[PDB]
Amino acid sequence: VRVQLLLSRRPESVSFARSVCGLLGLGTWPIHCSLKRLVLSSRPFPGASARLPLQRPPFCPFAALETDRGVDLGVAVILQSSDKTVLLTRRARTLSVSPNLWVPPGGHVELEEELLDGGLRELWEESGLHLPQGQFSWVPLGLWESAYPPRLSWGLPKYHHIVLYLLVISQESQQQLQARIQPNPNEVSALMWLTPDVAAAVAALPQDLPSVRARPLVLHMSTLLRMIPTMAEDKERVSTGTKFALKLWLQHL
Ligand code: EMC
Ligand code: EMC
Repeated sequence: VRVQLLLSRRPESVSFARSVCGLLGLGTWPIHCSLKRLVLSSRPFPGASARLPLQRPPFCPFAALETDRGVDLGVAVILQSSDKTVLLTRRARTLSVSPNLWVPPGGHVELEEELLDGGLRELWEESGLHLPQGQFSWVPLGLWESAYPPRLSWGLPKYHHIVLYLLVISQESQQQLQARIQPNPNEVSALMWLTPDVAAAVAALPQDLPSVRARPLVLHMSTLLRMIPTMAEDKERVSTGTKFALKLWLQHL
């Protein structure tokens, strides 16, 4: 699944090297979009279902520079409990493409699947939370242009995504939710729940509560506030897009 821009009134694919953010404008708002092709435009259009914030990290490789590939599309899910807490997942210790990142569960949008289905699935592929009909609302939060490797300091970029974060707001408690959680060891090595105050801190109490059966873990604010390096390194920290997402979640509240 790819990404197109309505700069005129007739859409076009984006060339990979180009900053989507730049073509539409560190951030731009509101951005009108439809996922059905993700379509983006600074201007409204007949198809569009949401007006969203689009941001890039200050270290974006494409904004710096201003081709057998294109601009992929990812989805990631911010799952809020009845208790106003959100789930994060540390990516599996078992390596390859961004290991030990705390990120919300997410990944490639499939091909022909709707957005909520990509989220709700990716949630399930990682946490094994299946959400029962009528026991959750959802709202799209925003759009985040990213790369692997993250920035010029780590290499020229291979991957180029637009990530759409969803907020899935459950009517169930964290107790009730954590109960029926059954993660996949191969995809995630740790799960945690964030309060607003901890999220507020991460986005902008010295320790928060398993690693993976289920060994308990004390994650230290130090870790959760760790910033991104210049020189590559796979150290346990919270990704820059997740920070954008969590900021957005707080705006929502
Ligand atoms: C020039 C605003 Hg991404
Ligand atoms: C499907 C919300 Hg751009």
